[PDB]
Amino acid sequence: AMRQCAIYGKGGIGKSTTTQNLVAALAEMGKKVMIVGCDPKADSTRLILHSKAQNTIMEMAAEAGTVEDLELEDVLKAGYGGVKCVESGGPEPGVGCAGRGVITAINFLEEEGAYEDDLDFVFYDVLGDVVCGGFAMPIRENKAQEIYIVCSGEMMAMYAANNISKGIVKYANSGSVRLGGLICNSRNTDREDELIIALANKLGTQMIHFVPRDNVVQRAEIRRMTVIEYDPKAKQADEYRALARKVVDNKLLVIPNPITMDELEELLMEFGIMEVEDESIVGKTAE
Amino acid sequence: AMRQCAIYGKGGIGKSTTTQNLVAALAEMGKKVMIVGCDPKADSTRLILHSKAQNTIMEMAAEAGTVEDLELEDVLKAGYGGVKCVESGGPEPGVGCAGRGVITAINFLEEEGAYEDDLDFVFYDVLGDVVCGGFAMPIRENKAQEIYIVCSGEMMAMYAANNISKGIVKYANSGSVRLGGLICNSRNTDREDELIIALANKLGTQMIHFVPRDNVVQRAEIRRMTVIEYDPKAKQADEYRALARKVVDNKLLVIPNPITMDELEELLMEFGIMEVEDESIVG
Ligand SMILES: Nc1ncnc2c1ncn2[C@@H]1O[C@H](COP(=O)(O)OP(=O)(O)O)[C@@H](O)[C@H]1O
Ligand code: SF4
Ligand SMILES: [Mg+2]
Ligand SMILES: [Mg+2]
Repeated sequence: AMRQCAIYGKGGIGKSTTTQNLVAALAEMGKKVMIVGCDPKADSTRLILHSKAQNTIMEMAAEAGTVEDLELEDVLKAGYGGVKCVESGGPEPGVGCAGRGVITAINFLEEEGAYEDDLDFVFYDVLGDVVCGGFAMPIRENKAQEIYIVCSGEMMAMYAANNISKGIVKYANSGSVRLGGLICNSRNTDREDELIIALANKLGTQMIHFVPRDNVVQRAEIRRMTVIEYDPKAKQADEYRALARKVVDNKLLVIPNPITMDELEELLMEFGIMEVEDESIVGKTAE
Repeated sequence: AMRQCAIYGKGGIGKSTTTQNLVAALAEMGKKVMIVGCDPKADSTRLILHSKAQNTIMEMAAEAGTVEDLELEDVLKAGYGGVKCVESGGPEPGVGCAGRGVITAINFLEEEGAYEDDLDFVFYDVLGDVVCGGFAMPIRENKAQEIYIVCSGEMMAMYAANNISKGIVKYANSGSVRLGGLICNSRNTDREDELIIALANKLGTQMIHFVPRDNVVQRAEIRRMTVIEYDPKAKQADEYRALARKVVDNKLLVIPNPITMDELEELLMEFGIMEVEDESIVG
């Protein structure tokens, strides 16, 4: 029972933060994890291990020349709750695919054999920013089965999810890639709550959890580490833990179901967030 | 002497918009422009067309099964000012790639003689949200000369510019790719004005202009139209008009010179934004 989980989600939402704390519980619980920070953007492995920025496979492969010279012991960095930390690393810019990058990390890791051990989980942290080859990798490759879309009360977030869905679709008909559900993060939005719900439903999944916005977090980060770690007794902690059980316990893995644009348009409209439109279109006060 | 520029940057700043107001000025300004939407995220073409969404090639292609089919018309939509509007087409979700996607467009445009008809400008609607192999193409495949990053006083918007810069480099040595300036799209940040400048310098370029946040913007948007088209007699309308001015000229085409993280951090330190960092790490 070693579960191979990956998150997606656009960025700027909180994607990373969550997945970490979210692990932190998963640890407090009594399981074993290893985050595979596939985010160029975010610091998939930061709160845990406490250093602002870890070394990346690339950057290492970099300075040594090839995965060869990459001795595990350096890439792999022991964290909180014996938590697993390896940063895949972002493509040299202007030049390179993000697929190959990550892939590498995997063929590395499988090869330097990390997946072995005892571990309970494999958390691929990922960019839902744009669903392209590079990203579907762990998908396509089939290296991640259980996928959770970090969602939110936001039109992009919305949008991502959907692509990250067709994402899945293209392949589920192939292997075992499946979607646990979304995870509305709090964005103070009026009716987020329902909104995310509308999706999942529309889609074919649930909304595993919903994350309130509590200063504590912020306060947690600013400190460079988990919220768990900050004040396990803090409310939000139980906030997270929940989701942590929640996931363990998921038995709702599904072959998503992409929606139209249109449809997406309505919901936004309906729950009121993408304001109604008229056949105005002109003149500018000249009418 | 048709120029091949292209705008880049992070999604969610208005790029597509500011990009689009610009393109209009050029028009009010006599210039013959064409614009190639190569962003999956945004409204690249639109506001020239008053269309809910243009039909992308790669999207058009699919229908026939081939592009060899795809009829120019079907693909080149003529918007206000006579702005040749074309939209690349997304990276087919989960399976496929952007570069692969942009390309297709370009060949096809040349191949149908898009690039003739006496042109004054061509804008590439790019997305540096993550500049990888394939958001570089139009670079690497030297079809975009005149680069301008779109920035704004914020953490990843900047982060990216740098990166997006690093792109230009690589193709330094490759030659023919130079970064015009930046354009700060104000986010009401209290030292923005200042900040972006700071980058620019540390970077080694000029922040050509600083797009303000005049609600007269949206009011157009919401009408699927350019500020100009809208109220042309508008504080904003000039502001865009001032940008095309500075742009049909701007002769300082730098080779960038990228900064380090802390350098970066720092700036954000400097303005308070990413103010002081605590040394302690406990609870
Ligand atoms: N095409 C997309 N695919 C997946 N996620 C998307 C997409 N568009 C938006 N989302 C998310 O929204 C953000 C980018 O959109 P945004 O910042 O609004 O765009 P723009 O500059 O065109 O207005 C990213 O975090 C991205 O992941
Ligand atoms: S596969 Fe995707 S991320 Fe990689 S280079 Fe192509 S478009 Fe960019
Ligand atoms: Mg984040
Ligand atoms: Mg925009």
